[PDB]
Amino acid sequence: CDSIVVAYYFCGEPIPYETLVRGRAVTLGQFKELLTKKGSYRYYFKKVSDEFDCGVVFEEVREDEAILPVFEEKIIGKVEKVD
Ligand SMILES: [Hg+2]
Ligand SMILES: [Hg+2]
Repeated sequence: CDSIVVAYYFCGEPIPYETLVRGRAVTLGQFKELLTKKGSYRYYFKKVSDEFDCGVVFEEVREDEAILPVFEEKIIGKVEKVD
């Protein structure tokens, strides 16, 4: 009964998908469970980072056990297909 807002941009599509997810943290594996289609993707998430000239970078996450970065109180991902 406690939550973070997860939203991702999927394989190009410019309107993103948003949805509520339960529990103070989210991991890449939890995130991967939201995806509707199967296959091989790379996963990037918006994240603030002081060593880049305009603040943000999209961090790649590979391991399901990882905690996903948070940005402006949301989780924001780009999901990209390995062509
Ligand atoms: Hg609770
Ligand atoms: Hg796709």
